[PDB]
Order: sequence, then structure tokens, then C-alpha cells
Amino acid sequence: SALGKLQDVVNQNAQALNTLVKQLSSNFGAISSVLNDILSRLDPPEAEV
Amino acid sequence: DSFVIRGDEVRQIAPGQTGKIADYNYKLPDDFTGCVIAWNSNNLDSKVG
Repeated sequence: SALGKLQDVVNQNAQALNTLVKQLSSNFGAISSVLNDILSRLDPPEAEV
Repeated sequence: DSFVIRGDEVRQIAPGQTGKIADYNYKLPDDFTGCVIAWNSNNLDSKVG
């Protein structure tokens, strides 16, 4: 654990990127987290919402 | 814009509607700005046969 100061920085950036990428799996109230499924299933009046 | 439709189809003259008059006769856009004025014309458009 001697080089913890540098490893902590690497870990914080890795966690930040992993968190950002994992947010793409969230629905945020939408019917699906996948944009392609929404566009494949819905027409613009509902798809835009 | 002016036309004659059936009374049950009066509801179709709106943004975001589906059916036969909307999908095939008089489609309105979803960002439509305007007024849909309609009135019963049985005394003008009906005939016995």
C-alpha cells in the first residue's frame, strides 16, 4: 500500500468512468434504456417523449 | 381546411390521433397551431336514401 496516492487517483477516475457508462442502462422514467428499442417500437409523437 | 366527416371521426381531427381519417384522409402534425371547428350538418348533408 505504499503507492496508494497514485492508485487512489487511478481508481477514482476508473470509478467515475464506470459510473458514467453504467448510467446509460438507466431508464430515467422511459419505457426502455435502449434508444434503438424506442425508435424501433414507437412513432415520433411518443418516441420524442 | 374544410371537409365533411362522420361524427365519431370528429375526435380524429387532432394531433397525435390514429384511425382512418387521421392515418389516411386528414393527418395533422403534432406541433399543429390552429383550431378545429366542427358542427353537425345533418340538415344540410343528409338525404333519405
